[PDB]
Amino acid sequence: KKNVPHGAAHIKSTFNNTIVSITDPQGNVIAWASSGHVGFKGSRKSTPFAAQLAAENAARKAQEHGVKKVDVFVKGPGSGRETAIRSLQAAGLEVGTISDVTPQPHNGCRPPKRRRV
RNA sequence: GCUUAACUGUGGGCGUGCGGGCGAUACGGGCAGACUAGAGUACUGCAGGGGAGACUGGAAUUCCUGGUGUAGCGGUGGAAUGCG
Repeated sequence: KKNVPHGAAHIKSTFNNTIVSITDPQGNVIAWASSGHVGFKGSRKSTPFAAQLAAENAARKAQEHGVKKVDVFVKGPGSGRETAIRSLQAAGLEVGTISDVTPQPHNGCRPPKRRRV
């Protein structure tokens, strides 16, 4: 295989789930673990417990590829931001730095309209 | 006065008007005007997302291109449509 000394916790933290993609500094997701990856789907995909489970599974894969030092790259808001953060902290990946990597269309494109249920 | 009354006669006021002559010049108005407070013009600056026209930007989205890289992603109160 290979070893990644420093990783990046690219957390696609959708309210649906926190896809914790660990990425080498090159910019390649060496592995990822989401709520479904642990086994959480539907509402359980969006439960806070799924967040630390996904983060911990990703960090276990990180150790499996010898990853210890990771800076945290959290995407948009979801379920279990700080939860996945201290999961990664408690799973062999120290926090390093936290960065809210969220897209900012500064009054740009048009989305769908809305939901009323 | 009609027996009274109803009713009729008599004369007034009334018929508010119009027309003609005569008057007034406060006001309207007409004429001749005049004045700048009104209005309109200049000078000098002040606010600018007032508009129009021509040029440019990248966020961002999606798609497309090359990767790494997974069996999940998104879906909802949950689902199942949808895809991998």
